[PDB]
Amino acid sequence: SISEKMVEALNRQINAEIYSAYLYLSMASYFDSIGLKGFSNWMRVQWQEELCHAMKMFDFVSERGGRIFLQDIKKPDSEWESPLAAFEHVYEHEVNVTKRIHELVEMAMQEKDFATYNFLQWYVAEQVEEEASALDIVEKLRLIGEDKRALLFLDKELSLRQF
Amino acid sequence: SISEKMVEALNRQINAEIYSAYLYLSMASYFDSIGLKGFSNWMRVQWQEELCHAMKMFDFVSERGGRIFLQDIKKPDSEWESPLAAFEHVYEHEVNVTKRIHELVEMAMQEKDFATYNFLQWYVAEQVEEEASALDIVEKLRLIGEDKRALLFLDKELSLRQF
Amino acid sequence: SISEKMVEALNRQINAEIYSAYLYLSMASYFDSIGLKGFSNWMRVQWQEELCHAMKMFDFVSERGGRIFLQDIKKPDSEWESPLAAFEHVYEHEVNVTKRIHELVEMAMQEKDFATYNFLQWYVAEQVEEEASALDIVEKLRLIGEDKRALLFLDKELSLRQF
Amino acid sequence: SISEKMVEALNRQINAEIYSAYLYLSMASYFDSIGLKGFSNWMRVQWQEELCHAMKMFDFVSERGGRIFLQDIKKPDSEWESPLAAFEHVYEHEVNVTKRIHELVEMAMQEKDFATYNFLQWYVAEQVEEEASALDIVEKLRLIGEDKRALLFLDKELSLRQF
Amino acid sequence: SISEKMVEALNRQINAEIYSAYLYLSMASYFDSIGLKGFSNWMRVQWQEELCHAMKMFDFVSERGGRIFLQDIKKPDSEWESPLAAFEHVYEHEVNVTKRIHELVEMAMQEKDFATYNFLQWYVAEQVEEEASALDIVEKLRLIGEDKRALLFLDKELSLRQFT
Amino acid sequence: SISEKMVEALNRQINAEIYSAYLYLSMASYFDSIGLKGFSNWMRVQWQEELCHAMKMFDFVSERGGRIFLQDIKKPDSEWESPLAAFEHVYEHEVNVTKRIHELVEMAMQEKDFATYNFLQWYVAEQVEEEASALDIVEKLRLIGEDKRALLFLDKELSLRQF
Ligand SMILES: [Mg+2]
Repeated sequence: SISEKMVEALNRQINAEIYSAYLYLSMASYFDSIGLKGFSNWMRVQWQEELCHAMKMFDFVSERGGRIFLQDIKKPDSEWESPLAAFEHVYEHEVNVTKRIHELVEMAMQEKDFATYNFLQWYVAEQVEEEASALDIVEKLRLIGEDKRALLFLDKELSLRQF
Repeated sequence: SISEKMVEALNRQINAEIYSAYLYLSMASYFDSIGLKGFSNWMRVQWQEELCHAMKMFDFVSERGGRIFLQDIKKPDSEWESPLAAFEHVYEHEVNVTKRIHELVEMAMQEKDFATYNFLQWYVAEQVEEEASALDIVEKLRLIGEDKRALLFLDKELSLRQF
Repeated sequence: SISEKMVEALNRQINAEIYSAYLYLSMASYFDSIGLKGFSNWMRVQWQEELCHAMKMFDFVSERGGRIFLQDIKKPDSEWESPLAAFEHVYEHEVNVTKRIHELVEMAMQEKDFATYNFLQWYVAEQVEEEASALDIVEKLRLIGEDKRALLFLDKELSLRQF
Repeated sequence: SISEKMVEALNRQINAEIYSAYLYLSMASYFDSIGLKGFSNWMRVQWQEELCHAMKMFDFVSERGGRIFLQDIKKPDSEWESPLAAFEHVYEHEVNVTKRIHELVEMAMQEKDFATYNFLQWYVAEQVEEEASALDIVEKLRLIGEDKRALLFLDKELSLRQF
Repeated sequence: SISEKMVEALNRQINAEIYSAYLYLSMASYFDSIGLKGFSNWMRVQWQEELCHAMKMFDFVSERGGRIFLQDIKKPDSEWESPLAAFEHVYEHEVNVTKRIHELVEMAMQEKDFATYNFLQWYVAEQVEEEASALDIVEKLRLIGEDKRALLFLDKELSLRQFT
Repeated sequence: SISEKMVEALNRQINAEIYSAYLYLSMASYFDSIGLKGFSNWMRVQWQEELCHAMKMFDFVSERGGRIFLQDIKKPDSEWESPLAAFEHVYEHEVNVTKRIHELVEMAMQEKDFATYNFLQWYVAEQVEEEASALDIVEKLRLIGEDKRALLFLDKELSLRQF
């Protein structure tokens, strides 16, 4: 019953959400390279959490009787200017994923692929948090600015991120 | 004491109530194909419920004495143009069943078969809900229309109905 | 993945399974007429049980993307020579169903439709138990023969079946 | 509000229920003598039930204003050929008492004493079970016939009746 | 389905049942003003109960596909001579109300509206208990006479009624 | 003690509280006649509550010895434009009755009838919640407006109210 088109559309978003994780992981290697262990953890946990959103979506596609192919994965950025510049790339990148989702939500309703539509809600519900929690840090990394005292303070705060 | 005409007239309503149930069963399959689980549930429970009407009357005919001969069952309509359409066909059908019963009611008067009269008062009452519950669900769909979000909101509501 | 060949073959099983139920309901009447209240009970439980064997399949097919259409149900044989002749029709009918199932399972391997193979193993098991639950009682009714009392004893046993 | 024609016709039905009670009580005596405890149990129970049916009407008459007088009660039969014949008298009398009620149902329709008509539907819906239980047993005693071992099985199954 | 003539005829009985409530509420106020709390309570319970009968019927109309329209309610009697005259009024009011329903029970049969006939059979029973309750009290207020210590006994006996 | 003027002014509030209840009931009929079962609930609950605001005061006047004369009640509005207009009429109406309480409260200060001034403080706190709960709704139906989906979402929410 699921459409040929939809399975294709979804297959790009599985293979995109895997790219998200591979990116954040690179950011962990960057935050590992400038001594920030909490930021490393936050990303290390982000890398895991994104992986599971693709796997939730992988499973769904297999449940509805669609076949999942996996295409190659691009080289993520290995370098940034500073912590603030990394989180500006995060915020921007999740906002692009936010719209990439809203498109599937539209495709699902145009086809009346209801089962899919309800399933995607979880990602419409999720992204609000990923956007807002990115921005919360982006605003703060500006407000803190060049002071290292407060940067290491926020470093420890993000070390306690789990799941 | 129970007349031969009654036993014939009833065996037809037992038979009719089973089709009334089978008809609801197919709508379930319909609503599954167009992805509406709660609309299907409603049907599932309705199929079950009408099947108990048939048994109620099955046992009455046996207790009263009459012998129950079962006729073959016709193939129900399997497709409808929209959910709205579907339920309009349901209302009409139960209004039709309301007629057949009100008839049997007068046939119990005009034979002076009081036992049967009183038995059938349940179905006189019962049908007041079947009409009303099905019309409420029609009205709603007309009021909703092609806003498919408002369709799902009601799909969930009908997902709750329980036996 | 489910091939159309299976979705057809299964819909036939469903429709045959529902006829199974409708047949015992007819026997429950028969056993109602001649006044064997446990024998009728036994049937009313098998009507119900066989009924749910059909909804198990219904949910599977629907859960797997196939489209379920409900065909016409044939009138059942409604009179038998005796309790023994009744129960010999049950045995031979269930021997026809047992065999009808093993033809599906073979198909399910040919289609390498493993999902359906495993789903059908429950129907294999449950036919061993209906074949032998029938033969326990066919044999007993012969052994009992025309002894009125034994019959009434066996009746009282059969009235304790609940599901 | 109640009429004197209606009050009068009721007191005979009360009377008539109490005789039904005495009659049955007299059967319990008979079934005692020929050495059947289970038919004595069945009778002693029906004795208590018929007796309660009258009181239900007694309280209704006293609730309606009317004054209840009690008349002398006839000697009930004391002897019967067989347990078979001793149930065929019960069928015939509970057939006559149903009839007796249906009259009282008609009386109320003419006088537009909807209060009484509406009260009597208990008895219309009750008397079904009274004719059926009676017939169900009547039919079984023909099937058994001269098998005393089966008579004592049926005897036992009628020993479990309560309240 | 449901006739126009019924939908108008039932909206009367709603109002009529709502008036039966307002009456019985104003009979409490009276008993209140002469110090009887048991008699007051009985009416306070009844006030709800007939209001309960009203909302039962309001629902049946709305269910059957009819529009309900609520008229203005008449000012009820405020005073009586005694307890006995109060409860002779209650017995006489319910008997008129009971006939008012037999009218609907017949009018239903006429329009072959078996769904209504059925629904109304509950009131036909119910009103049997209204008339018997009131007449049970009326006969008790006669036999008592002016025995104001019998009066206060019977007062307490009616303060054990409860609505549920 | 209680004054003649204070007892006159409370019969007015007892009789105005009832008209409020009768008004809310007639709004439950309006919301029923356009299919909104959650809104009808909300009005029925209100109908009941306001009636208990009356009886609370009905029992205070009787407790202080003063009499209760019950006048006739005006026919309330039957029809409205929309759900928004139906709740704009409610909000204006409860703000009339509030000001009306605020005049009585004064009447209690003026005359040094503190046992009443006290009693009424309960209405002074209540009307805040009567006005606020109405105003929170009035604002929502403007924001919603013609989106039938969100009309039905708000409808469902109201269906849960209970006292
Ligand atoms: Mg993401």
